[PDB]
Amino acid sequence: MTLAILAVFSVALTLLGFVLPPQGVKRATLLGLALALASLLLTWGKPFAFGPYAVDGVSQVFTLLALLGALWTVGLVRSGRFEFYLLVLYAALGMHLLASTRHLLLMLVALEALSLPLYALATWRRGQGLEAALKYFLLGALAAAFFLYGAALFYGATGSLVLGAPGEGPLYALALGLLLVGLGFKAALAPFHFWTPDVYQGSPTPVVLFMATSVKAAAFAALLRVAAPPEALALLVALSVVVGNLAALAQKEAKRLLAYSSIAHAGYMALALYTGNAQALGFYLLTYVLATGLAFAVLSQISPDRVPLEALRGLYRKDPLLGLAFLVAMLSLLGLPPLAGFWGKYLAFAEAARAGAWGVLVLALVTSAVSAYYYLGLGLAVFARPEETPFRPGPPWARAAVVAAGVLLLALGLLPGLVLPALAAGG
Amino acid sequence: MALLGTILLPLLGFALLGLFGKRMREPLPGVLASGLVLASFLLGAGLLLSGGARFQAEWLPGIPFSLLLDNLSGFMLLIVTGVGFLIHVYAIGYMGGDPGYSRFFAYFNLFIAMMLTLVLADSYPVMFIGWEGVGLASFLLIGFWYKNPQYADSARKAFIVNRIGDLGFMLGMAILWALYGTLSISELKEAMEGPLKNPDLLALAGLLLFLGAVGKSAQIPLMVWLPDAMAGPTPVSALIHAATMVTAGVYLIARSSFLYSVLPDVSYAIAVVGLL
Amino acid sequence: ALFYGDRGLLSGYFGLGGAARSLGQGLARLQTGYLRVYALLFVLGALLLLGVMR
Amino acid sequence: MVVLAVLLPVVFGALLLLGLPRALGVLGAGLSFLLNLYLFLTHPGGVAHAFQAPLLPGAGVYWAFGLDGLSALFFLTIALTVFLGALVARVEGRFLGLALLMEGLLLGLFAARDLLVFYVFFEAALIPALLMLYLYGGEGRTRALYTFVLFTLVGSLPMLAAVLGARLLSGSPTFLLEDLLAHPLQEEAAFWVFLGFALAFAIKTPLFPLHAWLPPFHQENHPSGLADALGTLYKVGVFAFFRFAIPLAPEGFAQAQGLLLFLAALSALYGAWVAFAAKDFKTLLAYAGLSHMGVAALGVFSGTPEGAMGGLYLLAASGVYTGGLFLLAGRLYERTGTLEIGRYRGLAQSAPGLAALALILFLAMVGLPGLSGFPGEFLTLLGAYKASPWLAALAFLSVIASAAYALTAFQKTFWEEGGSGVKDLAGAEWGFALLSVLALLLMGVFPGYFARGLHPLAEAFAKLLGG
Ligand SMILES: CCCCCCCCCCCO[C@@H]1O[C@H](CO)[C@@H](O[C@H]2O[C@H](CO)[C@@H](O)[C@H](O)[C@H]2O)[C@H](O)[C@H]1O
Repeated sequence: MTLAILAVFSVALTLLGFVLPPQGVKRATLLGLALALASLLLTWGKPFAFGPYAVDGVSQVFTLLALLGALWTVGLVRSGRFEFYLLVLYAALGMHLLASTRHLLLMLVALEALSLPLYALATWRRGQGLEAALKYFLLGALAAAFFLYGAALFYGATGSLVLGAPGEGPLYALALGLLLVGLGFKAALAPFHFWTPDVYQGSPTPVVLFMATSVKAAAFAALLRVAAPPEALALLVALSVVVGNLAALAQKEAKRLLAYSSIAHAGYMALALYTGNAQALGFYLLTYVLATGLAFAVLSQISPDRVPLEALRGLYRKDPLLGLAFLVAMLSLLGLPPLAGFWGKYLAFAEAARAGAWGVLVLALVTSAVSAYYYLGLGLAVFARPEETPFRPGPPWARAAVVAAGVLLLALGLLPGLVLPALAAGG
Repeated sequence: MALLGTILLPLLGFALLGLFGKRMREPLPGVLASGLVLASFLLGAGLLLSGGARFQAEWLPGIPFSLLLDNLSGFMLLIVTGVGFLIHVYAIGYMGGDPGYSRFFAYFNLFIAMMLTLVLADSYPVMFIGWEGVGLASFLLIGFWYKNPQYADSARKAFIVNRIGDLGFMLGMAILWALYGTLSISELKEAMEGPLKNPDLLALAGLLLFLGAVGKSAQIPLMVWLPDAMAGPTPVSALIHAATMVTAGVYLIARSSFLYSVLPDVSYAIAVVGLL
Repeated sequence: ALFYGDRGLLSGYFGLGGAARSLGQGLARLQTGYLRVYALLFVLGALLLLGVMR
Repeated sequence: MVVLAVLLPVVFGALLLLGLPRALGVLGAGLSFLLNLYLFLTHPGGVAHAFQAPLLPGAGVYWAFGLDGLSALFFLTIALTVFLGALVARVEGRFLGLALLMEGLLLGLFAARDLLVFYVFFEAALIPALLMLYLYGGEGRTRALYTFVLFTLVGSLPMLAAVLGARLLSGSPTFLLEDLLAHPLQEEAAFWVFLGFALAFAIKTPLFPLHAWLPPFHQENHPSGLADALGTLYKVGVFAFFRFAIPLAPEGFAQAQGLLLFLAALSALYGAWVAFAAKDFKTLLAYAGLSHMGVAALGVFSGTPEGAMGGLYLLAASGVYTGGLFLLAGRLYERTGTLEIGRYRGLAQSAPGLAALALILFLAMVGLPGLSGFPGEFLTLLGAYKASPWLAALAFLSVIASAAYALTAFQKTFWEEGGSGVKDLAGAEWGFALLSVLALLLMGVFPGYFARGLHPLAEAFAKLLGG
């Protein structure tokens, strides 16, 4: 069991870290995350259902990606406070739980499980980081409230707290909306997205990597479990796409622009929800976690506290492979062939049109074309003349990370018939 | 094939003076030029004396490549190649000590070849290779001494004002295709035996054909280009004004006689513009 | 005349560009940094999504 | 066979990007040229060398390739044009690799036997296009780039809505062109799909209000203008209409057709008209291209096998002499230093029969019979007059403007008063001249052989608009 590995490592490391040096604890959390991940790969196509806990294809893929985000984020954070790894383990397990049940209340517990330690991880103790933590926490707790009242109304309109319960009339709908509020907030869909820019700009960069990838992943995994209605789906989409890209235009800072980018991207991902294909969504999030993870690793190698866009410029001269991998990431996030990001976007759009949501789809496509403004403004900016810019040219660790994960992108752009065959049930 | 010889001779010849040309001493390009014109006049008049000649070959589908040498064509061929020949041999003299001997006579052979392609043609598009070709060769020759701004604009005006009429040629050419679907002067004549069809439209086609002729033979309103064609060397003016070019203006009417003879309205306008 | 006209056409397309720029920095101006504002826009939003479905 | 020919510039280009040097990639463009030419003189019918492989199946997406009469002609055209660009070059910052990459991308673009792969290549080719624009020249590189890129993509991404609808609303199993055609859309579905194809194809044609990206693009590329030639080979709009937009949603094409003929016509006239005012070879050639595409699109839009064949042919052959004029503009740029037409007047007598080469090209452009432009222009006229005579005439108030800009520019660049002097012709530039003029003369004198394969496609995809 993956849950077993995560539980064991977390509880153990809590007290073991008193007897272990911080670095040794990093080795620990790394090994544990890796073992959870490996356990996942070895049971690919097991479906293991326990109590409310249920590991199927969705749980597998989305916790694979989430664990990948935990792994990468832990890699970069040598800073010695063993809790600043522990909490990442806590969050990781929590995200797994979130992706692994249809039980509304366990889901709530999982949401708190992952989002409580993140409020703490927003602390590089920077005055701006504290602001981020505060916003994230207040808005978070309110969203929590809405999700809970939604669960109580779900249990209202049906005898269960489990999603998959048959479902009434009005009260059922009201319940689903009240759930979509909290879940949507957690995936940064409009109009529940406000926290994202402030939190991404405010939090320490590697932490932000962890958020924008793992959190979003688990969030969408949990969204697949909801019976999300066409109307609400349309609203969330249109708003998230528009606000995402358009606001992203006005951004002069890197991290914040990437936050807005993530809002638009959540918008695109929600299209898969129209059919709730999950094979599409899985693929899309594979490409997204890869490219975003890359982008944030690169943005880490510049500055943790904050990065202006000018800093990106000249990156190629400094490190050729980070320049190239960053460009590739920008193109895959653009959804431009032949890159995996294009296949993800296509696979979501495909479900939108299959569902027959045409106006929404087109809108998404138009503003997606708009998004080519800012994705290029980074990837190209790689080749510009360097402004005096901070750069710590990374360990073999991070260079091979960004490079490999980057190569994976166009690897799956050429051959999506590699990974796509089974992002499904595992066959 | 031999009929095509008459055209190819002042071209296989022309190309040598452009490709090489300066590789030769300065009685020579005139001798080659006039020699090919000599044995175009000659070895085309043999064909005329043999009764006539033909050529039909591969081109765009439905619009074949046809040269007809009959009496009306032979007459023009003899005028063009004969008078042209004399003017060539003269040009050997009047052009002397002038660099671009090769340029001059290459352009001359080009001109002759184009004019022959014009008169020896059984389909309007090949005739059009003729028209645009002769206009082009006129342009090259009018602006022969190119180092002059005036003697460049001269040729510019030539190949523009002429193209105004060439446009009419094209239009009428398309009308006589939507209508009949042959675009070959012979079968376009043989299909115009009978009641005709849409005589108003046919009149339009003939009228645009005429508005084509106007430019090439410098009739009004396109009169204005010809006086400025004086710019090039004198024997160029001789060829353009007498043995070639403007002759095609009349010749097009003469071939398209089957078309104009059934047009009371249009022929009237043609005669009036002629007199004016 | 038509050349400079065409220049004006391209200019107008750029105008659309600036329209998206304007709208964009208008939507990004919605985030003041004030948490109370975020809460207001939030509750408002929830009311909106809820208003759409049933 | 086909995939080899599509990949050959791609690998050679890739071997060039990192590997270097130029020559090994120039003989790469030569190898692609000889291969594509060999491919032109061989194939019997429409299928030719088929290719089918799974890509995303379950999505309906397959790697599908093959050579119509059309595809073969374009493989020849493109291979030739790019090869000429390669041996002439004088760019050769070793991004001739980017050039070959874009070549392979375009070759795939025309060999594409299924819709989604076509889309893939259509957008993928944008990558080299945008790169060699950014990192290889121009003061206004960035604005030209974001304009070009945003334009093509704002047209493009909503086409994806249509390419999906093309298959989904028709109940077609896969994205294969044949299958998609075997399942017709109904009205107000065919309307929308055709429209979605049509914005992306008109903007990439380009048609009148949608052409504004074209002049900035052609100015800011490297002054030699290899990227300009390839940009002109990326002008695949008309072809895209003919092969894809029209047959898949003809019911809609019927409604749009008047407007399309209109925009094509006035695009031709307008383009050639403002082409006069251009004070640099880049802008001039750009608007000239707008004119030509106006004509081509007019040819296709007419229905009429004649007009369609003419338009496709015109596109094909205009690739060569437009690309050639671009390259030559670059070659007199390199020896002078500016693409300004006015400065450095008389070049003839300083230069050899370079005047001859440039003039031959300009005459091909204005469409002098015996040169490549005229056959296509002419068949186009033939078909247009059938469709709408008045727009045929309006659009053909063009040849006047063409002679105008071409001869004005030629005179002021070559014919007038002697300047400083120049180089004569390079050993490469001679291959350029010879091969080029050979091509122009062959396609202008034997438009019979080229476009034989265009015939069946023309009349069949004309009867498509019939019963
Ligand atoms: C299949 C084989 C193909 C054959 C077709 C080739 C024909 C090409 C000829 C085109 C025009 O050629 C023309 O003659 C020559 C050739 O260098 C050039 O002229 C130059 O050399 C000549 C030679 O006497 C000098 O007198 C002259 O001052 C100089 O301008 C001129 O620039 C050009 O405009």
